[PDB]
Amino acid sequence: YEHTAVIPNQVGFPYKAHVAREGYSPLTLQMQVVETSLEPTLNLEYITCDYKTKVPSPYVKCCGTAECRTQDKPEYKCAVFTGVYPFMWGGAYCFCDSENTQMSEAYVERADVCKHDYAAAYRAHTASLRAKIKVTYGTVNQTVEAYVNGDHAVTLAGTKFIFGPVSTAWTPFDTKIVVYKGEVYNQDFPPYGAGQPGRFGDIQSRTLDSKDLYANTGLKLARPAAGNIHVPYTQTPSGFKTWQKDRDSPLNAKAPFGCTIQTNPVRAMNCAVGNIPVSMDIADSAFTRLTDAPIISELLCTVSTCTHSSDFGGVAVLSYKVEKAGRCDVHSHSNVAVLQEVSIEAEGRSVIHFSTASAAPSFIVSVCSSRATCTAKCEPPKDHVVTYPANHNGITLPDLSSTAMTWAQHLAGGVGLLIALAVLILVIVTCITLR
Amino acid sequence: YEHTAVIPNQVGFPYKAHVAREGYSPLTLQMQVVETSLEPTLNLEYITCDYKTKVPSPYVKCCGTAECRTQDKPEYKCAVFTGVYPFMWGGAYCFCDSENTQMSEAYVERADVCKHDYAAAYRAHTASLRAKIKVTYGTVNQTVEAYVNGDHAVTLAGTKFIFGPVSTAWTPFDTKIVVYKGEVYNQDFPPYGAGQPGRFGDIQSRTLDSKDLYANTGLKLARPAAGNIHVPYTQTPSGFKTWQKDRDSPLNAKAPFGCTIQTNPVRAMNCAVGNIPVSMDIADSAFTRLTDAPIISELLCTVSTCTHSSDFGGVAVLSYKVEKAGRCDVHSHSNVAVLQEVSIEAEGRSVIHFSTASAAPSFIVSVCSSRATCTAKCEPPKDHVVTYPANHNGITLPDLSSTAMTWAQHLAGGVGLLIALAVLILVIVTCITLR
Repeated sequence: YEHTAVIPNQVGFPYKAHVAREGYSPLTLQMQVVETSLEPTLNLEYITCDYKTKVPSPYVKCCGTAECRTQDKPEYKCAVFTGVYPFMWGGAYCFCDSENTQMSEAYVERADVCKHDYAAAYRAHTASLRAKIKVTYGTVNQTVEAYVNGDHAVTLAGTKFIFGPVSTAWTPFDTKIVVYKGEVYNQDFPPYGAGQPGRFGDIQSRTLDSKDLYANTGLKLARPAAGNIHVPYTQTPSGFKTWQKDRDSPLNAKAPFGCTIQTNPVRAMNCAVGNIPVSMDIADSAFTRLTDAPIISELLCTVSTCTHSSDFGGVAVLSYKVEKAGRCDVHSHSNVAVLQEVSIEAEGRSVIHFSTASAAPSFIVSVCSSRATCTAKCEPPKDHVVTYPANHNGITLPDLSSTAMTWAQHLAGGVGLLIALAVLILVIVTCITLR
Repeated sequence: YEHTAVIPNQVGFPYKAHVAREGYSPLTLQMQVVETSLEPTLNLEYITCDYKTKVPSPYVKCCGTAECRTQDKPEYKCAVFTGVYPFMWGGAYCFCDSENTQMSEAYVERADVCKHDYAAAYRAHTASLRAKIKVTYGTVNQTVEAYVNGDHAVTLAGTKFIFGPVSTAWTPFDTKIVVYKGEVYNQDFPPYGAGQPGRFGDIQSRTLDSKDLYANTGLKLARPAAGNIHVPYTQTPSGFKTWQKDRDSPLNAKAPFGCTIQTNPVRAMNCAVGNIPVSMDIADSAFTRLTDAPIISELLCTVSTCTHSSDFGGVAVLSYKVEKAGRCDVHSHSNVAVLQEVSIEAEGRSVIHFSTASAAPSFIVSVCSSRATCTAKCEPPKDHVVTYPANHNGITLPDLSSTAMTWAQHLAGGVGLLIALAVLILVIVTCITLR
């Protein structure tokens, strides 16, 4: 026999549904989710890391001028300076005093710590999500992991579960994210090869091995001092290690629905929005036919205590005449109060717990195939802050017959009444004035 | 100097456009596409292949009953049969005649030819397309491959081409396709684990190595014969090799626009719909200034011959007084007739070819910066079937002054006229009747 239902996506919450086949005793299932991942799809676009310069050992030859040659490496700049007269440690270096010339070169490369430390960019797309559900009934506790796009079945002892696709598939990401060591950000990074100096994305590369760079930090070469040997050097300072101290607040603090992150693969867990549908193919060796089905009649329910509040703070007893021992099943057929236990015991009186966030509930309950009702009046608790949430639907609406709005029909009927003598005493002379 | 244009997406077709800068001579470019791919994005969901059964060697022990054990493998079924008395080759097997018992088991696994022969499912999404364009002008023949999403530049000798994104990005695919060996189909396959026996998708698996199956073919075990040794066996026949003889017509025969397929990666080629935009960054060393620009005046164009038809079947001559030799450029500034050659020669008379699918064209043509007109009357060809297509826009509209509708103004003016004596001869007495 096959069935369909919907369950709310919120961790640690009971929900329950039926089958009522024909002939046989009823059967009540409960469904409860324990985990909910989420996963987008990525494709890399570039990386960045810190860099380092090199100034390899400038060249002097005296009374003979120069010429330097070009060569392939990113951001190579050579220069040529006339009229230099150094003065090294031992004495004066060489004496062809007026006509001396000197060259200089330097370049930029990646540092030695890039293959442990980098900050990469990415791009997002449509995403899929998977859940873990604990389902119990009959004589069996089981749990099951499942994809949520509507194609993946799974086998319990004879039964098939396939899940509805989604309510809606929005995500707490937009199209461009950037990931650096255990938290994800939300930037808008420059495209490629257009990083102006100083800010983020100053050194690019695709997949992190080698051979290709991009570097525009504005190298210029300056004139050396009067009577020394060094190489001067001028540069706007680096762009990576000026980002990781004056940064932002991360995305682990402005996530919308409690949606927590941890990422060697990027995820978003326990994210609590919406409904997930479920459908059911149920086997046949998990019912009871009629032989051990007890017959129960003249059911009468009362109440003794209630609060609102946030847990199982409503108690009720039951009265019934038995004929045979066994085990029946219980349910309340309305959305205003959910019960606690999944199977009452046999002969005598027995109690049931329930919770309801309303002033005056009324519903109909049925331990086995006979039905009954019982209603109550309620009062608020004296507290303000709890540590554990939400064990009711959250519907606080008035009933059709309460102390509160039994006042309502008297006033509306009362105001409905006094026009009624007014309407006809108009008319009773309205005929006679056509004499 | 920068420029923008649009070109029609149809293989083997000429199109041409200008720049007219200032001061310099004009310049005419032509653009022509030779190939057009298309490519969607995929993600695998399951596969299927043929299967095979195994019946490993049933067990007898006599005057001692049985018990078989369960074990983990897909679709394992064991049985137990009482009162069997076999009779093997040599004589009677064993003699504990009344109390004998016998067991049987069998299972299902994948065959030996799955890693050369399978049929997988997939899913489609948004797609991107790339083209190959031959562009020529000046003194240069070149071709260039290019992405069509508006981000990818490309370098000729100094110039930059970037292409407009798309007209629209529909595809000849819907969201679920299934691929088997060189042609793609269009099915609607069951989700996962819900394949009822006999039809497609009877054995599933994700990525094709091992360890996980799904199999529901309805194995049952039957009673062995009276006095033999075999294992009976009953099964609805396989689902894969009942699909590949009674199949469908494939998608290589109902593709919409001539869109042909071949697929180790899935593609769709030469697919002829729509327009693709183009923009232009043009260098400066590919013009002529004025020094070798000849001066041409008193241009006069006539005509001698035309057909409609499907190729270059209109010829015209040109007359002009020269002052210096060289090479000028030609163009017709309307959408009713496209020319053939890209640069006329210098001094004398010269001819130009053109094509036009209309009864009586009129347009304005300009070998260099002076302009002229020439019109003609035409007649249909005597043929019905050609082997090569479409060398005109395809606009067959009437002109503003033809033999055909010079008849039109006389009738409309004639009917416009005879009301005009009627209107005033009304009025001329309409005053005098207010005497």
